Amino acid sequence: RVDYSGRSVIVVGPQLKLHQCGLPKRMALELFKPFLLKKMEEKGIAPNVKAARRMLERQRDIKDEVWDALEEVIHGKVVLLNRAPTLHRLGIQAFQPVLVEGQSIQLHPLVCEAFNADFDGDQMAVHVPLSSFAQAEARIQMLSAHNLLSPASGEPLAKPSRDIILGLYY
Amino acid sequence: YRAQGVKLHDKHIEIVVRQMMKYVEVTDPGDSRLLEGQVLEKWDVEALNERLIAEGKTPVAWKPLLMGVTKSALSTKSWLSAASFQNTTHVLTEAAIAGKKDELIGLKENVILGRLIPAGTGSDFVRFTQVVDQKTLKAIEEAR
Amino acid sequence: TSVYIEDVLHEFSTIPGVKEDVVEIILNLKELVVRFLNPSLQTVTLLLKAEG
Amino acid sequence: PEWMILEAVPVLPPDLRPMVQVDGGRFATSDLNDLYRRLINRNNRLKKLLAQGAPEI
Amino acid sequence: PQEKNSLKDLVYQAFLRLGMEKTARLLDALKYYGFTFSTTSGITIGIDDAVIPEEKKQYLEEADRKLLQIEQAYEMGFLTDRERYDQILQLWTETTEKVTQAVFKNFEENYPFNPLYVMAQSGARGNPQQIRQLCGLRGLMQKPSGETFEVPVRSSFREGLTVLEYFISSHGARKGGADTALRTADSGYLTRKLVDVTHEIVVREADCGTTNYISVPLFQPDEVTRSLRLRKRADIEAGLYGRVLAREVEVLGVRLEEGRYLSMDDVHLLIKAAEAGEIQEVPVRSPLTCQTRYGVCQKCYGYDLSMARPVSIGEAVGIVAAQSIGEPGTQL
Amino acid sequence: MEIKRFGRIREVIPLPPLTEIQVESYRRALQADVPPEKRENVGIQAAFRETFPIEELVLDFLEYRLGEPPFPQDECREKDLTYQAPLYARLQLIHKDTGLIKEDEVFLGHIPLMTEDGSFIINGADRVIVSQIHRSPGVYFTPDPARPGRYIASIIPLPKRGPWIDLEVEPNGVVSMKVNKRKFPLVLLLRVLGYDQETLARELGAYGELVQGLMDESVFAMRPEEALIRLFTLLRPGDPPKRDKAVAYVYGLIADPRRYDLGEAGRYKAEEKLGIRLSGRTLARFEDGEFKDEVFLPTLRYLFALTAGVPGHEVDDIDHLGNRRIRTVGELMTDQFRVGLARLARGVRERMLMGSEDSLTPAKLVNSRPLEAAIREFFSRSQLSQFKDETNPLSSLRHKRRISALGPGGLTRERAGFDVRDVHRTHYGRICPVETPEGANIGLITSLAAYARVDELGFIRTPYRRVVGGVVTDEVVYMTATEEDRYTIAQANTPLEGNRIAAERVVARRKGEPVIVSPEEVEFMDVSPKQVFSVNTNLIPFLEHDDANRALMGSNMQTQAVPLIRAQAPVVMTGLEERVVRDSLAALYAEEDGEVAKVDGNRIVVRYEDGRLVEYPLRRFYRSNQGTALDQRPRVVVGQRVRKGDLLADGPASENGFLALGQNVLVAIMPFDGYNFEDAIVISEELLKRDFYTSIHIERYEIEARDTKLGPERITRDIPHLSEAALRDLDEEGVVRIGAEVKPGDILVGRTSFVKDTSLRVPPGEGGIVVRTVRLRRGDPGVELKPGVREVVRVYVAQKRKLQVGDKLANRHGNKGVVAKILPVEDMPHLPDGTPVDVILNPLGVPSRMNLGQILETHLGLAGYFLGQRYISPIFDGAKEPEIKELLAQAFEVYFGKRKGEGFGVDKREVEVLRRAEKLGLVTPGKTPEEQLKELFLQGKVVLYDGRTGEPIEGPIVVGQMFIMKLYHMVEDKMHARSTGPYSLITQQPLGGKAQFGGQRFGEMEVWALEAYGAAHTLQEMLTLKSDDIEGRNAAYEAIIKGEDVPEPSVPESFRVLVKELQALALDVQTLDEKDNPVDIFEGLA
Amino acid sequence: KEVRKVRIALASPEKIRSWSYGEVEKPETINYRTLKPERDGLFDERIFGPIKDYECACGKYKRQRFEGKVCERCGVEVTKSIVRRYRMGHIELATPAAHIWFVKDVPSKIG
Amino acid sequence: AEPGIDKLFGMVDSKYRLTVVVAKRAQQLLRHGFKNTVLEPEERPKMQTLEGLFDDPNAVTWAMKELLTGRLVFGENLVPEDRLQKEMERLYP
Ligand SMILES: [Mg+2]
Ligand SMILES: [Zn+2]
Ligand SMILES: [Zn+2]
Repeated sequence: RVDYSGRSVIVVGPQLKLHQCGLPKRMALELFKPFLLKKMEEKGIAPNVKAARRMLERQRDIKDEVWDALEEVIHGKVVLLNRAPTLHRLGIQAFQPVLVEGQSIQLHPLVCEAFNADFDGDQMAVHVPLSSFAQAEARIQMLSAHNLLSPASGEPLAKPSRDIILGLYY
Repeated sequence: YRAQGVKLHDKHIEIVVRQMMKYVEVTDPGDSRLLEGQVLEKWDVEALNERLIAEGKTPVAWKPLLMGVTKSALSTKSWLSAASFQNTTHVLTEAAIAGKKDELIGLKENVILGRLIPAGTGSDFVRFTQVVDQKTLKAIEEAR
Repeated sequence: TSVYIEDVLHEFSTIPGVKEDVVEIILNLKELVVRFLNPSLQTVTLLLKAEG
Repeated sequence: PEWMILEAVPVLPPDLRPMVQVDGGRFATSDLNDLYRRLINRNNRLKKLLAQGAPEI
Repeated sequence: PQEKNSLKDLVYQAFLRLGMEKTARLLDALKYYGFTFSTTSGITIGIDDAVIPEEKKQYLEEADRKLLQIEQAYEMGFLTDRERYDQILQLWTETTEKVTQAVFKNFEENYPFNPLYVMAQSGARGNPQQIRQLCGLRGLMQKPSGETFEVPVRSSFREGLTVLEYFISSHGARKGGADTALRTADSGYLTRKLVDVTHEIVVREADCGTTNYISVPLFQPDEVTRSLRLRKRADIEAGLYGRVLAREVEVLGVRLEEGRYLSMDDVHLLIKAAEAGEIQEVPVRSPLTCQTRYGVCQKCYGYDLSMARPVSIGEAVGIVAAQSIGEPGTQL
Repeated sequence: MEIKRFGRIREVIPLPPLTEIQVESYRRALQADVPPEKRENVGIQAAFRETFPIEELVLDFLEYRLGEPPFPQDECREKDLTYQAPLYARLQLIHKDTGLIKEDEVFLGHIPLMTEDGSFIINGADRVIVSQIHRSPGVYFTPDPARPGRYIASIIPLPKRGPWIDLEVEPNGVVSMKVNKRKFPLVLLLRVLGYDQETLARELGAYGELVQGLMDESVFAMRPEEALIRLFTLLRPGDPPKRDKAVAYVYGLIADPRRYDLGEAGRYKAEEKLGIRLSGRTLARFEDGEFKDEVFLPTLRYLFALTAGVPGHEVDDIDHLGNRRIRTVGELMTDQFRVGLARLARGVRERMLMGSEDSLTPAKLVNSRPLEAAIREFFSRSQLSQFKDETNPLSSLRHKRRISALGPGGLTRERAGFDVRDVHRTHYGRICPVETPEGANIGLITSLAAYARVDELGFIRTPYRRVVGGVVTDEVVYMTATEEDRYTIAQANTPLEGNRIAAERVVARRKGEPVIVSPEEVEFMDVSPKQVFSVNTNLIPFLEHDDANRALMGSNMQTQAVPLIRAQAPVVMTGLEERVVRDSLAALYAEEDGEVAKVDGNRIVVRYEDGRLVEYPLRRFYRSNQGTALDQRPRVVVGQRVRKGDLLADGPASENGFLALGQNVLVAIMPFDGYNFEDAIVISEELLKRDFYTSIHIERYEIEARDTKLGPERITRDIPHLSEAALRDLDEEGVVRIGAEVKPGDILVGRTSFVKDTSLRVPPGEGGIVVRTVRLRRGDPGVELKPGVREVVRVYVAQKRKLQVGDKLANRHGNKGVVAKILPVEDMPHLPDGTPVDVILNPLGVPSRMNLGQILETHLGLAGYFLGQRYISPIFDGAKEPEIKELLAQAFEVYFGKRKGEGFGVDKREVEVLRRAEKLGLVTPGKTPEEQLKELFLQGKVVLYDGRTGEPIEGPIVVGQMFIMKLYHMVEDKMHARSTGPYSLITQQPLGGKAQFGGQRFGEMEVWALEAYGAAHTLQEMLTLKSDDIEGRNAAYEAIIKGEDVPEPSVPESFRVLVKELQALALDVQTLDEKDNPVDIFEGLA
Repeated sequence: KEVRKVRIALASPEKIRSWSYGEVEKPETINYRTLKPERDGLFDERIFGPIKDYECACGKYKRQRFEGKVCERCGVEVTKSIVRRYRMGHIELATPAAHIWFVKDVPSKIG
Repeated sequence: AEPGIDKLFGMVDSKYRLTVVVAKRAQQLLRHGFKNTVLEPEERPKMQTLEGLFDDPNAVTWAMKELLTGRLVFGENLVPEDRLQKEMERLYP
């Protein structure tokens, strides 16, 4: 079981691009908590690490500056979203975190077929590649938009799914 | 797979069936370390043969052997992979009675470890690369 | 926006001699339409004492 | 082949056998601690029996 | 119009021509616009939207009279018991097919933008069978054993099923549920063993320099045909797409270099060359023919399908394989 | 709020007490109220009668009594107690030599009583024992899979109450008998039973040449004694064939009722099938020193009959519900009780040998703990006894009717293929063919059908109406499956004038297969189309328009349907909803006609015609086993008239005495910007405004203290290193003050040991409002703690979780949905009158699943929205399309009538939608916009305007109230994110935390995923730095904190550790390079 | 630096004692009054290494200024505490005992 | 997707070589604090804050754009690791 991770009920996020996905502010916070402490060290929010975690200690401790720092650190970073059970290589895919209201993972509608994920109560684990090496290969070969074709068949596993085909066909 | 509408590339299946067609039995031990009935990989018996036949020794009459996926995965040189399946006592035992040069050549072989798996990044061909700029390479060129 | 009932510690409590629980009471209170005559006024605390 | 019989039994590191205090002072030790414990309980009782020179049986 | 297949090959050809990033932005554009137009479209399922063809009624007349005559053929006894039940099965299979065909025909003829029809036709959601069960008569349902019930659920989902019809429905329904849920735990049953045998195979060499190649036959002698027939369209692709040639291949007056990675276009012109009969087999590098002790060279494997370029040397092709083969195990 | 009744078919009898399958059964087992003189030989009494008298000193049985429960159900749930009754038994002991008679009543511990609602309370946990499916006792013949033309006999007793005896006929023709995996000529055992060759040859001789195959001259040359000896040699080789011990083996194997107990129902099966009778529940008996058979001869007789093909004989379907018993709660209870009593008998056998032979009483002998331990084991740690689905009253109601194939004395998971899982033809009216739990373990947990009930025999019986000629009769015969296959039973769908059938042709069901018959050919009739399914499935409207799979999921989701603060009874229901609440005993009713003197939220006191004053304490927000709050809200005004069997106060998930698992909301079925994608559900913030879908959930937290030598633990407010502001919501006792609002991190209960703090704070996942706290100190009045526990303090923290983004919504028709984006009232599709849609549903979720029940329910939700009336649409016996269109016509006239009355013409946007629809061909072309909208509304569709665009949604969409309900699978319980997490002590992987969460299982499949990706750095980091590794995780946290993007795992911790582990077993595991240079992987240090 | 292969093989008593850094001559472990290890126990720092990073038992040397140094007072090397997951011990046997694997694993290697 | 990921995959013989190059370059960029960048001031990846535009904190993006410029040279055994590190650290603290 992994440390730097998360999970929640998944929700379709139409607004977010393929290289990104919607993370709950709670989830986005806890996932990148140390990252948040670092960027808050960079900005004028918290003195040091201890005071930074103490600034993230309770629920009302949250503030505009803090969420802004989060938005700053997840900018250019990605999270490895994964659906249960993992059946193939695209069973996990990287997405640039995008803060979203609520407490549920906002997943891209396209990768659903690739995740074999349906929004009927499905829960997806999420992870963060801490190392810039790990972070790199995440947003290079594990990025959803970088694995458009299925490694199994060569067929696009990121093709327009149900609702999209409906609209376009209409 | 076609029957169920599933179309996956023949490549992958070729990979697995290759990994099943890798071991061969021995008809005649010859001048080798092997003996009649011993199970080892095709490439290794070919290397052993080409080493013995270029030495002046009688090669191994290898009999092509096909074993199942789990039977191929059970009789592997990777005694880590094998001692991660069942009766690891036996695997480690039979592998320790003979000083076994277990190359870290497998992903399962190396996950137990923790090192960069010989895959993608962790591949030796790719892992060992360097990045530089002209402002650095000029200074490099100066002292060298 | 707020409700305090005497001898009621939380929303999920229920008041003796009262049919509706504090939950349903608050539910009914959400339907309360309060007109502020004065635009500058932004808060009013209405009281209510009833028995029998 | 003589190496199969070991006249010296290696002991695994302490941390890999964490005799540690869990909830409510409950020391939840690994089974290996008690295993080596019994092994010495027989070993020293064998060396001391060699010193004593206890009867064969 | 744009359906699942058209958009599929669209994203694919965009991916191999325009590139990854432009294809991703393409994907999000198709998403945003397709969505805004999905809510603009006002596609909606109504009971009246689930249009029942008059052809269904007609077909029930025809199926009934024919099955009655069949029972007369059982009274005469030219058939056996199994062949009576098979004249029932044969009847209801083609009955369900004719009813379905009637459903979609009646749709595209009278209701082209019918929600059910546009969903099924686009490949958005549904398939011929499900729309058939919805609109036309529900297909024949199975007995507890292997046999199928003589009486099908002829009542549509729009009219409503009879109680007993719902029971005999629940038979095959619970069977299907028992089949789809049994593989949930076995989802990694294959993939495990496969990994156990394919964990040690990756792309180590850019080219093992093996002269050896496999020759995938573009022609398979289909058992039912007993002739050198051109094999299935998808089979050639899955057996040739993204693959290096050990021998140069000259087809359609076009040169495929010795050591060239084949594309889907290349495979397509190879198939067109096969229809004209230019080559029966293709001399192509394969993992089977690689000399690497624990792995496959870049040439022997071929294209990396995930990014539609030559396989990145070092790729866990073996685990990619184990997962590619183990993933659809649930669907099997 | 008025109700419109649909369906012409009348339920000739009301549903049975839906809990009686458990209630009547367990009461049949107990017979507490029944005096010892009139207690039937069933259940507890049956076990006493089977076990006693112990024939060594003769310990006999006189009677037994069941005392009143030490505590009420409330206090039992309150203090981790079993709602049990003190079991007593008056026994008499008679010295066979002296003739003296001693008698005494022995306290045999306690026996878990069953509540009025059919459930139990074991260790304070509401637990229901699901009835078990198993191959009924008796005799069953089944075709030999290896030998076609022959049949295998099989005598099967009660589970664990004897071996399976199989009478198999070989190609030679000799009769064989298989017991304990041993085969031997039955001839022998027959001779053992004092049978002449003559008796066999005369009893069987008319059946064929096989009887000659029975004949064995060596067996018949020796008297029954020697044949018995020979048999004992055959079954126990090596064991000396001494006469008495051999007789003891045969007797114990067959003639002894204590060792071999064939079921009473199995006795009825043997009796009815073979056409004979049993003196007792034994295959044979021991009389006057010789064996006398009871079962073998008739079984072999029917066997040779079936082999020869004698008419009146049939082969047995082992999955026939007339051949497959339902071990109900009472039977299972008294079976583990029977085993317990057997161990009492053996224990006594060990007692009578020790001490004074003369000085003995029915006390000194009795050892009650094998019994108590048996019962307690069966109620606590059995698979048939599970946590009561208290999510909603219906969930419990079905968990009671839930029937499992698993459990002790039944089937395993591998002993059950499709053969057992597949619905048999006899489940009709007896078992819901739809209520099987989805996913794994499917087909095994078939729930009981609605009108179905279990007899004394354990066979499911369904009610039918015997008919006379063409005329049907009000007479209701309850039939087992075995009887049903002998008659013709017409459907309830057929048109009936009063009684009499008026149909020339009638759809009927005969012995499983559907046949069209004449009225005179009709014999019986389905009581109602509701009898076929469980209660859950029966609550689903328009089920005949729903797919069996999706209605399986709907019926199953009914179990996890969550009660809400404004839980509204469905706009479209089946009429079974009204029965549910009173049968679930969720809502309290009136016991007599009278006036309600006192009306209160806590209690409702009523004055009856008797003049008696009856107080009803309302269960207010009691924490369910599944989390949802069980509350009871009054519905009768203060001082008003009430009749007998009338509602006094609503139950959980109930409105006006109906079942309200959720709230019907104005649903518009359309895609919305992809927000409703793949079953996702868009929702108006208007629903959150009026607090629709607001689930009250109570989580149970607890702290238990133990005593250590450095210092024990105590529940106190005095908690070290913590501010008073942090203890703001804690009272003096350390308990969180009732009414406080706690958050993740806040303290609930104090506890200190060695002084450092080890108190449990509010878990990171759940937090909210406290409604009730329970303080259980050591040795409190009627409180039982675990050994070593100094005190148990249990806080019940509630909260009203609204419908946030992600929560699992679903209708009754299997539309599992997830809250997409709670769009405000503005940017949501809305009616031309201005009415904003409550819920946007993805239409895609309808075709593939083939469940039009949601569509129809929407179409009626419309009419019910504009006519202000809810509808009762019985399953199958529900309103078809035409009546719905008529309803939609009247409701249309209400809808457009206001606009027409005010002086409003048709909207240009409306006419535009009518243009797009005329192009679509939904509405008729050429007619006036009012008539166009008329026909359009008939289609259950309305002109809807996109609130964000304003432009009318081209192509009209279906709208209408749908009884969507919130499910137990809500988000806040599932959300689970974490930077780091306190690592387990047994393994340095992260598991849980006081302020943080618990680690995320990175399964081997995900490992393969990262492998395939070639993300070796990500994988290395994942398994080591992000988990198993400590020395690298410190570097991870520290470097990421300092902003260093390169956490360094130069050497794998798992590898060096592995190397050392391998070395520990004296196996050298040297690491070498290509040069074979020993590369120190420990980087020195070794 | 690049571990290309890993060789498993049988270990002679010499190699067995090679990785060992002290003979566990006591069945003793952590007591209640003191959380420190007992005399030459399974957790003794004189055999397996220091509980704390770069700090001996008694506490004469407490920093990285000393590394590889063995304290003359308690007999503990001043290295990283993490070595207590690595450093090995040994148990000298009066009578040499056969490894139960090679004995009971089928087929019996010794046999 | 990532900007110029196509050209990036084209520059390398292996997508994973792109991975290691971008990664190691990002490690250099963070160890040196972006002062060793080959990106011109105008080519610096920007980010929108409540204050205004700031430099992109993520080193991976920086490395990928730097690689898109082609001003970076990648290959096996370009320079001994010790001398490389010491030179890059000599130019930048
Ligand atoms: Mg799902
Ligand atoms: Zn190759
Ligand atoms: Zn010291």
